[PDB]
Amino acid sequence: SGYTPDEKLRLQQLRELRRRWLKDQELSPREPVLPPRRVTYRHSIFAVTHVLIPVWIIHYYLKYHVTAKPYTVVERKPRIFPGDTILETGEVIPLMKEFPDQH
Amino acid sequence: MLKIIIPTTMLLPMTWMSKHNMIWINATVHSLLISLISLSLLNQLGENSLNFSLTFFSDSLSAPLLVLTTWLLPLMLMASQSHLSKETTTRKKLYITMLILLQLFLIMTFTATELILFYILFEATLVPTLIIITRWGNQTERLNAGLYFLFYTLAGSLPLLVALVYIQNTTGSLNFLIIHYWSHPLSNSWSNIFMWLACIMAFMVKMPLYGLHLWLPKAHVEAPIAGSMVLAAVLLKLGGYGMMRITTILNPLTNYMAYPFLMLSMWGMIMTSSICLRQTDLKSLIAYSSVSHMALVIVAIMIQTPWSFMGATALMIAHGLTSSMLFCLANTNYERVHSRTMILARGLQTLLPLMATWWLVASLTNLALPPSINLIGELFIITASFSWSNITIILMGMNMMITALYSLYMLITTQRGKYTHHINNIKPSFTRENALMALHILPLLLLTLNPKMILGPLY
Amino acid sequence: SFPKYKPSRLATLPATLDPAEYDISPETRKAQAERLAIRSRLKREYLLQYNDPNRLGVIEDPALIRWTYARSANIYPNFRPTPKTSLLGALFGIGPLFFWYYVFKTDRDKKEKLIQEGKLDQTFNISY
Amino acid sequence: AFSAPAAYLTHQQKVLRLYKRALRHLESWCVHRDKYRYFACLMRARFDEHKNEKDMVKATQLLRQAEEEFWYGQHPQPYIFPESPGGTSYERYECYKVPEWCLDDWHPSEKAMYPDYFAKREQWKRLRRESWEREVKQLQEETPPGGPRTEALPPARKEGDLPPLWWHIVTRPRERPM
Amino acid sequence: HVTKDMFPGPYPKTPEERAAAAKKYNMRVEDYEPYPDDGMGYGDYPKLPDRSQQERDPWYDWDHPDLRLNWGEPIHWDLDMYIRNRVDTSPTPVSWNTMCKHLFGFVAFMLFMFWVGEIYPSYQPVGPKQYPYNDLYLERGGDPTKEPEPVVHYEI
Amino acid sequence: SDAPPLTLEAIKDRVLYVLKLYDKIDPEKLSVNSHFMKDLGLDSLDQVEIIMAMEDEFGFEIPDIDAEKLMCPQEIVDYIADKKDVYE
Amino acid sequence: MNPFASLTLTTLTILTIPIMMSNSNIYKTNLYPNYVKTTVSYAFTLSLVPLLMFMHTGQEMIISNWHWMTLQTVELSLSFKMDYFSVMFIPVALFVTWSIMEFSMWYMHSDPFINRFFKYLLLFLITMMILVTANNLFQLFIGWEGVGIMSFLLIGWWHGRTDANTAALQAILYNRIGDIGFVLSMAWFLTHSNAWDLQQIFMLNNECPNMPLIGLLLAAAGKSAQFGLHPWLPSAMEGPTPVSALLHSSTMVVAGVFLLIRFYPLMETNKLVQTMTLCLGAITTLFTALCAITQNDIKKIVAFSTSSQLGLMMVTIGINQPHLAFLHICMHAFFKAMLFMCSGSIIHSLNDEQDIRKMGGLYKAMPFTTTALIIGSLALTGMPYLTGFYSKDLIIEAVNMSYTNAWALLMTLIATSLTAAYSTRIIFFAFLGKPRFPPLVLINENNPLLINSIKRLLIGSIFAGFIISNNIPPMTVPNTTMPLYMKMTALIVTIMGFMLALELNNTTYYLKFKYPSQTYKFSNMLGYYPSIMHRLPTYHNLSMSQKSASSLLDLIWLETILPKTTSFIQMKMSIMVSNQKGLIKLYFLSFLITIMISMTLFN
Ligand SMILES: CCCCCCCC/C=C\CCCCCCCC(=O)O[C@H](COC(=O)CCCCCCC/C=C/CCCCCCCC)COP(=O)(O)OCCN
Ligand SMILES: CCCCCCCCCCCC(=O)SCCNC(=O)CCNC(=O)[C@H](O)C(C)(C)COP(=O)(O)O
Repeated sequence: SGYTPDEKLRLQQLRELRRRWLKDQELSPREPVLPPRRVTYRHSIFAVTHVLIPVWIIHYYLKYHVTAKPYTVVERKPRIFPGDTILETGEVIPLMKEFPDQH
Repeated sequence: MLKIIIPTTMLLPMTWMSKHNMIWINATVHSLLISLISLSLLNQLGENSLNFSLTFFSDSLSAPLLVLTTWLLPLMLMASQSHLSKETTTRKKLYITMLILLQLFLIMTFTATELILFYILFEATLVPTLIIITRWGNQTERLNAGLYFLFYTLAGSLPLLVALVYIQNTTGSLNFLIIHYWSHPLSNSWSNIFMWLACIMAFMVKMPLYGLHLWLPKAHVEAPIAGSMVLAAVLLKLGGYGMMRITTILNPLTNYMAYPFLMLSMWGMIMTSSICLRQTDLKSLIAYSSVSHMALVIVAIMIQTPWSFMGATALMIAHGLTSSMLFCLANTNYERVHSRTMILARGLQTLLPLMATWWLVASLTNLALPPSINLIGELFIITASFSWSNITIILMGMNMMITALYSLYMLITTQRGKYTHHINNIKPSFTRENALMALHILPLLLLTLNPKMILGPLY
Repeated sequence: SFPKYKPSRLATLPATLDPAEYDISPETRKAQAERLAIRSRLKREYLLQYNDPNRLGVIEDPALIRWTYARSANIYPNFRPTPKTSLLGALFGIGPLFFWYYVFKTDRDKKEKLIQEGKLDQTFNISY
Repeated sequence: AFSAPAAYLTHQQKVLRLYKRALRHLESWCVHRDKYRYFACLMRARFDEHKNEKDMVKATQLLRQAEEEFWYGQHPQPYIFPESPGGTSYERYECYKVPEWCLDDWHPSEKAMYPDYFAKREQWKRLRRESWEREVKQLQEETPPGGPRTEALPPARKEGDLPPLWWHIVTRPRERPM
Repeated sequence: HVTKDMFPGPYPKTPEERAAAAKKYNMRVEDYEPYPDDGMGYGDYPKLPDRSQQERDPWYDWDHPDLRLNWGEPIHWDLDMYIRNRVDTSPTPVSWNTMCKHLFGFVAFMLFMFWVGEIYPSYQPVGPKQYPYNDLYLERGGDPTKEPEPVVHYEI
Repeated sequence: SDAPPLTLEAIKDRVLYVLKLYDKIDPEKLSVNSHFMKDLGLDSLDQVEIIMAMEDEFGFEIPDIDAEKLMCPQEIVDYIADKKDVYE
Repeated sequence: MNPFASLTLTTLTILTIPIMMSNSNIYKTNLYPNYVKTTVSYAFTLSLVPLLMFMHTGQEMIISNWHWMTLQTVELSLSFKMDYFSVMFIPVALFVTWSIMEFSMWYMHSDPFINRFFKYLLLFLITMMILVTANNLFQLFIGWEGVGIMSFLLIGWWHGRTDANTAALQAILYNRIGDIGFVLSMAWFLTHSNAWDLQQIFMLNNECPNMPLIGLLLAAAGKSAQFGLHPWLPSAMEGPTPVSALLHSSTMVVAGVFLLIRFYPLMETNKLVQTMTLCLGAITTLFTALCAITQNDIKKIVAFSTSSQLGLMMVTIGINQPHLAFLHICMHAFFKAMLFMCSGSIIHSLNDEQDIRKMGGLYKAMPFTTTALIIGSLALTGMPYLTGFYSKDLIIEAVNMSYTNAWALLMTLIATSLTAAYSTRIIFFAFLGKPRFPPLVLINENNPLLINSIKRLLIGSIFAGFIISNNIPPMTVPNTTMPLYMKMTALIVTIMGFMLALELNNTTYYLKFKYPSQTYKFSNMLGYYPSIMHRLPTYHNLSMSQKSASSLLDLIWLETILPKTTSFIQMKMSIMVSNQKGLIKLYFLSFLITIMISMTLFN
């Protein structure tokens, strides 16, 4: 078994060439010659430019344009429980039938 | 309407008197200006129409097609700019003249107050495209493709002339307004059956109907890029426009004469889609996808309901844009590999990433992803067919499934995997090609925001 | 003795279980040698064309061209009308069409009969 | 992979491959190391019993029943190394492998970056240009007539000569380029 | 660069043209086998083994590593059917018939047992749930101008 | 990943380390250039088991055609270095 | 006015800002992942407020803000529904996504395209939010397709790998099979109810027929990977670990169950459809647990665990307990995401090694991962007073106390036992034995990103179940009284599975080698479902697509009928007409014949 002599020499030469090519693949310290030319604080500027502005725009749009038309923004009727009072009208819900309480 | 026709006619003396190295620049600039002018036609009324004169008029169905036809020409010029580099100036001027004549004929075809004028121009369009295919064609089969494309259409359209002259002799006019207003029912007679067949076959052969579609893959493979562009975007919609206009006089016969055709489409849109799964040519694959989409449009037109008509119009526009984009991509690959086979160039996303993005967007549009207008038309037609019969959905669903498959197939074979080693002439993508793709895709996503412009007169 | 493995079209027989590989004759060795010989000649010519710095194109593959031409344009000249092809074409091109026609005609006739009889409950059916 | 194949497979090579594959699948079955070692020495014990067999007919009749028995008990979910042709990362990095010739299409602004690398690249190009011209003649004078009989390449024999067909083996992209 | 004579042609009838076609396709005469001479236009093209592309040797240095093909070798008629992204015919540890029988039996038994459980259900030793105002007639559908038949619930 | 860039020295050290853990071969007799069949009197099954141990040690498996002609430790290290593309 | 609407829309609005900034300069630097993670955290902490408002009062709202178009009597407008389900699922999804992105900032550090990966994750999150908050069928379909296409893009992350591409195509295929039913439901609803808005569908359908609910069930089965269409979810593990952890374990997959929850008023009026849902869920959960029992890859095992959990949620849907199913969605999110994160940490620590045969004693080598996985497995298996307790225990209680299938009940009980069994399998084969990895030890967890991401979900999986269960208002009639044996049946089957699995895994130390049983083989190959169902149909389609579709019909007979027959006839007639020798003898003979014929025939 094993390599034939031609195989060993070919593999050796190919491997030396491969190592030389791979060594050429490295970068000199000056290799990336970048040409320069121009024309909490981060968290605060983020919370301002990424939260406050969108919520301002959305609130304006919903308050003055979306709600201008009927039925666009419609709300679930709040639950009414006995004994409650209503801000708009002022009447009070009469209590229940005093169920027999035990355990 | 003359404000669109006259500049298109003036495009010819401009092209012929231009400098030997400035034809493309002026042609593109003035084509874009004409498109901008034609953008005004989108302003439509819920009433009858914009009747400009006794000879031309516009509708909410003709307006999108006219705008697309006017927008197409700059894209065709940019596509043809590359492969005509080594051509004599006179022959380049001839090619641009053929494109301008084809656009002019389509523009006056889509208005066409009177049916005989519509037929005259709709048959006149056959000449410039035939010359384009048979003259500036790469392969030796361009002659056979031209013969097929010419003779299918001529055989279909010759009985239409007899039917139209017979209509004019009996009713007295072929003006579309008088035809709609004085419409009368068609009795169930053999004479009326052959009348219906003559009136319908001419347009159904150009859609193309399944079984009459043999000419399309040939005429798509052997044509140059501009020919494939124009024949995939607008020239297929001539049949749909014709059926939409002519069906007003075929009732109530169409209620039962449409059965043979519907099946041919309902099965056909499946069969051709399956054909797309096993294809070694990009152009053949896109041609068969076009056949499937136009079969679905045929079903929509034959159903004859409002939702069907709006869906068919939207699908026509979306299919035209997407098919032209896909053919532009295939031609860009061909101009690098010169092979036009699917399995040779592989792993192109590793080499051309922005072109890979364009491929992904084109495939997603062809895949009918929401909320694109492709899906709007597809869904409208599917719902209308469901109302026609609850079983149709099955076939429809299958087609949709298969559709996605082959689209992603076309995306995966060409762009993913390992690049072929022995192709090293893959130059970076030019700015011209990228601009072409952007000008293809941005109008689709813009029309997605205002669907009512492409939903036809029944909106 | 152990349960036998039955190969199928969609699950082929493993190369290690083939009795043919065990039946060794000098003819088989000659056949394998000439197979590897033609393979090596093709590989040599491909590599010679591939490693040449002068070439800046696509290596034309005659096998790929032959495959595509045979798939696309060599069907009809080699096509002969036979009872098998005629019967298969008639079936696969006419049967589905008439079958779907019958299905849809029956469905629509039933729906029309229900509409004429009035017992369909088409309330809220506004868009069609 | 690197080694050119032979026209056929010898009985010794086949039995070595059966031993390798059976040992791997047994390791897959016996998860723990000590149990694996125990059954592996048992496997070697049942494997070398027919080492000294002489005639070809019985030897060929053997290694066949063994293959069938292995097929019946092959552990349908074996352990596969991650980079193996069946592993979880067989072709993970094939998308980061990019040919060298694409660097011929870089804009001069990009070529301005990394000047030493590109100077070395032109040196490699000139070396390949000369070595190819030498290699064509070396290969045509070396090849037997009637076409090569095997896909094995001869090495270099002169002083400045390089191995034939070396460019696309030496300049492989990398195993893990990015 | 391709000439007219190396393109695929008609079905070979004499051994001379059979050997010529085998030489054209870069394969041995004894290994060459065209498709049968029926109406289908397979013609000259060779009937390669129906083996899939997945089970090809993964260690051979192919010219196309992804598709595992070599340059210049004859291409299967259905290559696009076996591209390792589609149907493959690699051998499986269990025979095809056994796998089909086992899955079909499992699914059929599952459906039968589900139907049987539908026939013989499971519940609790309780009576039907009682709702106050005539099984909630007013809040379920309505129709307040009909006065339905009252239903009273039994207190135990 | 965070995998250190192992070198030729490291690979040779690992190979000799695993070889020395093999009791069938003497630690003193083995060298970087020592053959298995002749310089150590091993069997073919011994070579395939040594290849097994190398595969298990380094986490990748060597194809059989390449492993069958890997007869000495130095060429084992060379094959591993070529496969993993290590510079020095 | 009413900050509910403003905040609920603001969360979705600010979730899209980095997508717009993807063309800016920050996308070309290494700070983009931190930017996206910070944006997600801010979105989560902002979305926490409407949930609090609902908890206080019970606020619900529909916002129909943009009017897209009007089609005769139908009106399509951009409408968001912000009911209990949306305002509860948004914070959980945002929390899970924040943890996943923080983990991915460590897991995917070496990937050259990491900014694209974060961009893709954010896009998937946006599409999922669109799906969840949708009020009409068109917007819901938009989200349905967006999550699917984003899953296709993320599974095939390594496009140089064939298996990733085929897995992504498989996922697309099964999701389109579900899309068939979704489109059928949309067509039915617009044809009959004349609207796609949910309110009109609810009003006009008091007794929903079978067809729309059949379509919805098909869509839910397709997207949730039920028994008929299961293999795509386990095969979807070709993608990166972070993607699998969030997209396939806790968020995108639950889309089908969420869709069935959205239409629960119509589901309760149909008795057949509920039976089909229950049966499909039972078969799904048992088949997936059986498969997971013998699997050897950790990711595949957890994928099958997720499929079993989805089947259990569908079972809950079948017995008419939608709110319980939603609660189980919320809990499964937490502990399944943590399990996937711990698994991915182990793979990254063992040099991209996924098999459990080559990983041994990690209990002491990496303690935080061990304790996190232990807590996640305890919560998954129904350990009381944990996150998974409040959902799974109530599922077991309700399925045991309802007029339902006996086979389905047995099936979910066996599924729970097998869940305990495969959790024990994971722990035993991953943490207890002796090490089995290559000598080069690279084990290290000392990275604050991974530690924080794991511990956040760990605190969640301890406390969030109790918090959510104690904060939401009651939604169903409770089961107050139980027989004692039926009350503890969940714990009983849990400990039975634990003990049996531990006993079976203890025998692997024995020096006995036996060939695998037939039942075991069936379980390993996933019931042979992936084999035949990925070989028999596809082939039988593709061959036809080449034989009948193109060659026989298009290339042979359709060419024979019209073109070739006409050409042959015309050529033959031309040959007959033109073939004259030029002799005037025959010419004048024919002249005489036609003269006599004209004289004798036309008069
Ligand atoms: C791809 C190739 C397709 C080519 C077109 C196929 C359709 C052919 C249409 C029929 C041909 C003749 C149309 C005649 C024009 C319509 C005029 C009309 O309908 O008037 C009728 C006349 O109708 C006719 O005369 C038609 C007779 C047909 C003669 C030609 C036969 C051509 C072949 C017919 C069968 C094929 C048609 C379908 C082919 C499908 C495509 C393959 C009434 O006339 P009167 O006599 O005054 O009324 C009687 C009461 N006093
Ligand atoms: C769970 C898996 C079950 C699988 C079990 C399979 C059954 C195992 C039992 C197989 C029995 C046999 O060997 S079948 C016996 C077949 N006949 C011979 O082996 C005769 C000559 N042997 C050789 O030549 C070898 O290579 C040898 C000399 C050993 C090496 O040589 P080197 O190294 O010097 O090269």
